[PDB]
Amino acid sequence: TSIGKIWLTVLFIFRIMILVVAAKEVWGDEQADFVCNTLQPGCKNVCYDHYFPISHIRLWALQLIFVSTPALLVAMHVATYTSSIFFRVIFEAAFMYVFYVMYDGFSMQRLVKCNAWPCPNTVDCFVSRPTEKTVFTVFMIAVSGICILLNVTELSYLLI
Amino acid sequence: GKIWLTVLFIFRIMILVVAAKEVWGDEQADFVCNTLQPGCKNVCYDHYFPISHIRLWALQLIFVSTPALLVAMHVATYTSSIFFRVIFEAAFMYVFYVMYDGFSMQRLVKCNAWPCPNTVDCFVSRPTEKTVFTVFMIAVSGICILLNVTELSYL
Amino acid sequence: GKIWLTVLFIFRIMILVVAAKEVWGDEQADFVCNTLQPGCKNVCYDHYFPISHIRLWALQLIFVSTPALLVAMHVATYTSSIFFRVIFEAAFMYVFYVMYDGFSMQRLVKCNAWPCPNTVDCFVSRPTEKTVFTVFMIAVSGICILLNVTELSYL
Amino acid sequence: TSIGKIWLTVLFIFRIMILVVAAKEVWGDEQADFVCNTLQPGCKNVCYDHYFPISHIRLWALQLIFVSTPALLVAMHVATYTSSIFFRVIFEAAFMYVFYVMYDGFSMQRLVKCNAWPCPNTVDCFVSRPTEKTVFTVFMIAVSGICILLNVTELSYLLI
Amino acid sequence: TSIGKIWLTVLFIFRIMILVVAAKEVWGDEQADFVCNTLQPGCKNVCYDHYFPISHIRLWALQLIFVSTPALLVAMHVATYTSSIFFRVIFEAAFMYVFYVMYDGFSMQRLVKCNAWPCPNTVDCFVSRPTEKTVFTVFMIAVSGICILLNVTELSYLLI
Amino acid sequence: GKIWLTVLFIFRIMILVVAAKEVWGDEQADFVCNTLQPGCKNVCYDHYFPISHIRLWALQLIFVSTPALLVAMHVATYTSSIFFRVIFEAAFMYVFYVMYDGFSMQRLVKCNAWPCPNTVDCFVSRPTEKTVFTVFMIAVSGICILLNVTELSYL
Amino acid sequence: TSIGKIWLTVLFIFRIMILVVAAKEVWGDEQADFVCNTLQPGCKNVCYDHYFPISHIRLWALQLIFVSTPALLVAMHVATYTSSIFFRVIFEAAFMYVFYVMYDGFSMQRLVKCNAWPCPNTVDCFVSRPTEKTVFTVFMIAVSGICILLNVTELSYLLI
Amino acid sequence: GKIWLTVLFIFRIMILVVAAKEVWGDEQADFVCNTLQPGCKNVCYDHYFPISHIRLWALQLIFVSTPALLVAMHVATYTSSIFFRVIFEAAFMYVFYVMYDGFSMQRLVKCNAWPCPNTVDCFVSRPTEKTVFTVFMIAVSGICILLNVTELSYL
Amino acid sequence: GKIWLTVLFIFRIMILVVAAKEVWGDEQADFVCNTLQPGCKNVCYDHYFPISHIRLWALQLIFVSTPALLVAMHVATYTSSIFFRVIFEAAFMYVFYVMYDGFSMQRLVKCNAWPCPNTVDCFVSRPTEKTVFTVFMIAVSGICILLNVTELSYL
Amino acid sequence: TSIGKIWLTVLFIFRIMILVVAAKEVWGDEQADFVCNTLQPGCKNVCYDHYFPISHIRLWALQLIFVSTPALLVAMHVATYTSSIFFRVIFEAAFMYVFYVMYDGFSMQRLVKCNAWPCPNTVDCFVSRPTEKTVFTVFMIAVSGICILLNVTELSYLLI
Amino acid sequence: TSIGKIWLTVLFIFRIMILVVAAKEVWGDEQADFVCNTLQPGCKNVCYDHYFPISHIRLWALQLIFVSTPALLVAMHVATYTSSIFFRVIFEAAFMYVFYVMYDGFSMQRLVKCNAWPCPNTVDCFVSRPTEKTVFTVFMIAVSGICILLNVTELSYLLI
Amino acid sequence: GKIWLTVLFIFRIMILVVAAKEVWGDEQADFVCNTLQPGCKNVCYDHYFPISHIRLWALQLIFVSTPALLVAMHVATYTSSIFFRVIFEAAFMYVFYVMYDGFSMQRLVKCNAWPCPNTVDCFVSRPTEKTVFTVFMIAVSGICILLNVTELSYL
Repeated sequence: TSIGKIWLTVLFIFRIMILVVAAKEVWGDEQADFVCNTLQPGCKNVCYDHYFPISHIRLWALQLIFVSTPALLVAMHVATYTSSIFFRVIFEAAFMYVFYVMYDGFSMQRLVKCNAWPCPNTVDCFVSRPTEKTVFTVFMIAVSGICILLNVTELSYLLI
Repeated sequence: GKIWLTVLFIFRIMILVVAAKEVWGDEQADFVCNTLQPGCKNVCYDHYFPISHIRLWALQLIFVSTPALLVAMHVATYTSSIFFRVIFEAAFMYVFYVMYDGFSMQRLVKCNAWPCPNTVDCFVSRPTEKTVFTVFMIAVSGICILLNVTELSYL
Repeated sequence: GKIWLTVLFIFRIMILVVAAKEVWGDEQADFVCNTLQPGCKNVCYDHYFPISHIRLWALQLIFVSTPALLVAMHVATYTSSIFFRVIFEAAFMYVFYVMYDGFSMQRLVKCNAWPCPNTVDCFVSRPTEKTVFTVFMIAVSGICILLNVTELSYL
Repeated sequence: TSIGKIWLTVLFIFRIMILVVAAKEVWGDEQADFVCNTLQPGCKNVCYDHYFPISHIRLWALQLIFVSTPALLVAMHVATYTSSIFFRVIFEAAFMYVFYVMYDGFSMQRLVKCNAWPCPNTVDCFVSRPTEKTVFTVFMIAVSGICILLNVTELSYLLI
Repeated sequence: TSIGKIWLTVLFIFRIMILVVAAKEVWGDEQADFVCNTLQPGCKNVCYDHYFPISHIRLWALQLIFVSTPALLVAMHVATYTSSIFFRVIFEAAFMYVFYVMYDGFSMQRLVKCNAWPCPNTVDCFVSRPTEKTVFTVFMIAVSGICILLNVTELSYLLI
Repeated sequence: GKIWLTVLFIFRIMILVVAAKEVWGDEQADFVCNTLQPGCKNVCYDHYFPISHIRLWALQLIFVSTPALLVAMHVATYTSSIFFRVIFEAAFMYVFYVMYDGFSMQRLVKCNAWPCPNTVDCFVSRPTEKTVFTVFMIAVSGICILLNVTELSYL
Repeated sequence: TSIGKIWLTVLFIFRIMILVVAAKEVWGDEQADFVCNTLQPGCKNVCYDHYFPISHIRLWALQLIFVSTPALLVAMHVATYTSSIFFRVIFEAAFMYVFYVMYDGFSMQRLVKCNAWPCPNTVDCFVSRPTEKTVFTVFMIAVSGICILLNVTELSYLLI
Repeated sequence: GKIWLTVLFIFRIMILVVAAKEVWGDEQADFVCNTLQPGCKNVCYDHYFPISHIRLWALQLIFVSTPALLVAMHVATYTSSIFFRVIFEAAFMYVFYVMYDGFSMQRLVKCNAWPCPNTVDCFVSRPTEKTVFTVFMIAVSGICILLNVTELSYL
Repeated sequence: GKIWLTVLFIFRIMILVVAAKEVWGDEQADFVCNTLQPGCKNVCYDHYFPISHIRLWALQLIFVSTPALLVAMHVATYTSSIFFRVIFEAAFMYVFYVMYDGFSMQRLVKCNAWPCPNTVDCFVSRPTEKTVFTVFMIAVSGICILLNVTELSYL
Repeated sequence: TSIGKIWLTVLFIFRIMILVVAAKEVWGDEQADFVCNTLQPGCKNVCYDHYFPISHIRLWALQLIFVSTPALLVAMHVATYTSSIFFRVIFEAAFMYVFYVMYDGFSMQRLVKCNAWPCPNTVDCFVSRPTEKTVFTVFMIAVSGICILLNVTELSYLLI
Repeated sequence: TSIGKIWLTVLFIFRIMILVVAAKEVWGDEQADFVCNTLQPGCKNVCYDHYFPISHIRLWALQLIFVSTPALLVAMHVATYTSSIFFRVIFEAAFMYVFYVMYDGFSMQRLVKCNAWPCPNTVDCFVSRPTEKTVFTVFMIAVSGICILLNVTELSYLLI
Repeated sequence: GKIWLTVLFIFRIMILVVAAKEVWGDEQADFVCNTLQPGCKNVCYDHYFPISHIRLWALQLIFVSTPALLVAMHVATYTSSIFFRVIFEAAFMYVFYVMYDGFSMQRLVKCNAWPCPNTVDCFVSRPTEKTVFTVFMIAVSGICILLNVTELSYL
């Protein structure tokens, strides 16, 4: 109802700044910060790929990428608007579906045990600092849920 | 009033920058756990430093720069935006004092986390600075509260 | 038509940035050769990763942003600039598929290079992502081809 | 006498650029460049905190921060001027007092011997490259002394 | 013939972007990525200085530096033009002469054997990733050859 | 005259940038002292490299870009600003030649500092480049002197 | 039948010399020669104690000790003879019972996987050279079986 | 009686030899203290293993083979030599049980000695054997006591 | 005949002693497997050196000094003791040649055992000697066979 | 009084066996078992030479050597007897004097702090297992004191 | 001339004791004491086998072995004498021939440079303490030369 | 006279045994060269310790127990055997003093051998003892000379 387009940009910018702080001074290169109790070359890297196929940061990076493309299409069409919202919804929903099916959040595995091939046996791989992630997520998740609801609202109003 | 808020805002930003980049840095790497047991250190971190000071304060400025944007958007709630700007800035203090029990920085913590074979001496690096920079980043918050309380109450 | 080209162009740029900076990174350092023989790893790199994906795609965008500049210069050849913009973007795909035999990222390669005393297990790091980001950076190319084929043929 | 406000900005910018070169390609992360002849976890970090409580760079960072706040207050008052100078003096004096009482400059301890608790005994901790600091300081000190005198001058003239 | 001044700037920008990607995500700090089969302090550094006196990146950096100075002189003379080209040619030719006499390209030694003084004997020093250099070069060379020919062309036309 | 000064000024800036960032770098870390005695290397640095070339030249450009700012300030002394601009640029040469005894870069120095148990071989890294870049950064200074001498004398 | 007392001493001496070669130039300090794929202090020692409570060598040492005591008692009684045999049998039988119930021979675990407390997880501990043990055993076992049968024979004859 | 004493004497000697040479060995080296603090291990030894079992038993056989030599010397006190031979052999048991609190061998001890930064896990090696060999070397002592008590009392 | 048997017997003993103590030694420790994978080396031992030469020959002299003791016992079968003394000494040769495929000592073996990540170069130490000492310890056996064949056949 | 010559040989043999067990399975190569909290080549060796100039074992070795020479002289004179005792006393007294002035026993420094030249500073050197030495000593000392008194007794009786 | 059989046994025993001291407290396990400036598994072992095929100690061990067999044969023949000398000569001559052709003595390579296959290149392998070998040899050589001459003398006298 | 020779002979033997086995030991391993250059230490040994004291004295007793055997052989030259027994025992002193410049043991030597990059501090271990044991093993020699001089001269 016209207020929506405000809170969308507010939460958009907010989620962006959070995504920056996350990627920069938290996640970080996590891996390196991924301590595998072992001595078997590739055990750590493979356990990481196994339990962190697509890191949270780059999922969210892609989330904002794809879910800022239709809103850019409209800007070109001017100088389909409802369609760009529909997209802006299902994408932001998709990146959430893949998230929950992958990491089974919102928690953040404190400790993982990997039995990958290089690894001689089941070894204790430690995640690094994961309260300060389980969280950021939360925010990056909640913000997405709201950003859904507002877009669904506008979409529904425009079908009236 | 409105002047000193923006002054201390920019001031706290600059302080926060210097803190994050030079003082704190990647505190972890700069964290020395007397042991040899993979993950004792990292866990003893997430225990004694769940959310680092820098990433609390980043969030502080974020959430406490959000209401001030809503007013600039309505101009195609001000008093409400202040109310928010207060309770957030208060909350980010509450979580701070309940968590770290400041304003002092623990020079040394002893961790008996599960990975750790036993109680081990984990050293923090450069706690004196870190304290100073909290002291500033806290005092500034207290003041920013007060000025918003007088502005809000006056109106 | 012209719109979706620029959209997917900027899109592929952003994808390429995230890839180069966060995903790939300095892949090498993040490359773990089960051995202890100086240069076994590096050689086994230049064998199985002659030109990294990032520095192919950097060149892709370069060469496939060159014809589009000639037209802006003539304005003190357009159809020819498209023709180029196609065959380059096709070439950078040909070299890709002939080289790495994608679209999948080899999880593990076994190198018997000269420095290596024998066949040794060299592990690649994080191939799943890397695959995903290729899949996007390839699909985008296929589309960018098609749209230029319809635009070129139409004219 | 109107020439003062020029040389203030000149020396201000000069000290800034010097502060950059200092922090970036000299001091650096000093610590790391702080070689403690030992093998006792935390001996180096504690000796460092003991003998470098607030590093020179961040003292000076704070110096320019606080001593560019009143000069910003006036810019807001326009769109008290003498008061902003008084502040601009006593602060720049304060950051000098704390400096001399802390590091007893202008020299720069080439070598320090630390008997902190973690350290088993008195150990030789080495500072890293300290001619190329003892100096920069000098400059960052002298510039401050001048920047005092010019502000005291203006302040005194304005009391006439 | 007026088209020249276009393709010069095109190839100039192109070579620049290539020089960036080269220096940043390829060459890199090569050295570090220079594996000397040894254990003798300074053997690697000296073999490097011996076989890579002036790295390719900084040769090319200097190439663009010197070969963008006359074209800047003219911009000052306006607010000698043929002379600035003559320079722009012989310099770009010089940086090629030094290149071929130094590295005997366009190839890129995959492996070098160094018998420098620190080194106890002839040791196998490995260059790091050199298909992905032998190349970039190629480009940075070919572009230079073309950028010569176009400038020689303009120069010759202006002598008519 | 005034033209070639600014040309060579910007030129020397670019040279200085490349030197500081790529050639010199953190020279220290790139400094290999044949020993095992904590602080032998660092001291042998501050002995044979008191003020690195990069941080002399940074200061050179600073002090020799200061007088040229005073004139832009007076415009709400020019000849005096030149005189300064000469004697500084001369001084930064004097300290250079008296200190390092250039223009050559010492390939290898032998340090018998106190931490060092004895005379030890400390290797410098990549002295040939470093020499070249001094040669340019020195020649440029000599020229910048001459042009200011002719401009100053002419007036 | 009088020939027995010969072959007893023959096989006794034979088993002794074999026990020497075993303990000296085979078993050895086995442990040290017990490679636990790990890095967790005490994992190897505990896995060893778990899977080699009483090493083979010292079982056999004790075997010959106890099973040369009655045959010494008789030598004192002279300067009960059947009783000393009965003992000499049941002991040599006992040291075999404990052997088979402990190591489930005659094989010799080439590789053992230990999940002891110090060990972070199930880790691959390697036994060292175990064809050249599985064997010696065999001999030290077979010899015992024969040394039983001969003593049982004499014992039975003397009950007639 | 006199027979079984010499039998069990020679027996306990052989047992003691095997213990000292193969089982115990240089126990220390075979002692694994979860730490990295020079002397934590050694001190935690002298605390939990003041006098090793082998060097108690060596002394046991020494002192309990001394009276039996005096009688062979008088023959150029026998009952007195037995009395001694009893009280010594009893004493070497008393010190054993009061010290180690056997007959079991402590599989694992946790030491908080001064050198140690904290309580650390020190592992003993091969305690099961060591127990067995004590069990024999103790039982033998108990018997050697009894037989001397019956011989002494009988007389 | 009987003389030269005892001569060559004592001779082969001395040779065997020097071999076991100085030449072979603890061959293992003196065994250098180009790898870093716990147990690759040990397994590659038990594969390529199931029963070391020293502990075959120890057994050779044992079993081939057993029949010669039975005759000294019967004297409170001689021809039978020779027959045994032959077939044993023949057997210990058969197992040798079928196992190691001598008389040469493999300078270098390449092991792809399970622990090993791949085929790795395991070096043997000092194979030339070891060969020589086999050559003697084998030739001696061949002769000791022949003399017993002539003595046995003659009778 | 004739009983003396018995208890001398008894205590002589006793002290010998104790000296064996000491040197073999206790002292050992002590050094190696001498843990100097440092990383400075020669600090440990020099601190050892400083605080253990002549190890206890070799003092006692020499003690028995010299104090079994006169008792051997008499055996040659037969195939001066009082003189050989006088020697046998003053020597055994000498080796005790040097002992007490050197190690200030009977205790055994658990921990020593060495500031020798190689050592950068006062460092904590740890002695290895010293209850099980402080002791043996005791015995090797007491036995000497008795062996004195018995020889002094005989000597005095023979002066009557 | 009857004096020969004395000096033979004298020099025999002398050479034996020298051979003991050599093998025990000099040569030693030399290898270990064989420092190859490298880091390439097997380079040291192969260079050793290359330049020390049969170590000096075991050549000499074999020398005394073979050259004490005929002198034992005669002892059996009694309870051919000239033949046993002839052997005793040619053998002791043989072990000298193999020695000089192998090690080209009497010197003792202080330093050897090995280019074996495992070794990446020509590497500096250091022999350990070789004055104190070049020597012992000398003695073990000279003694052999004399022990030849005396046996040749006796042999010649017995051919008269 | 003849008595005290054999006394001091056996005495010097026992001293030599204790020296070789416990004091000196494998001196090398117990030799600490402040460096990291393969073979600097070993060479600096053979320079400052060509023939170790133990292996000089072993030879001393050998050569100075050889003449005393010739006399026992002639008994199926005595004065000549003494003369030899003197000049040898004198020679083994001459080589000692000319070589090591005793009687003191060099606590510390500084080696600039070829392998060594420079002059490096090589520490000797336990020189005080070693001195003492030389002092005895030398004094004994001086006496053994004197007694043979009086015996030889008297005759």
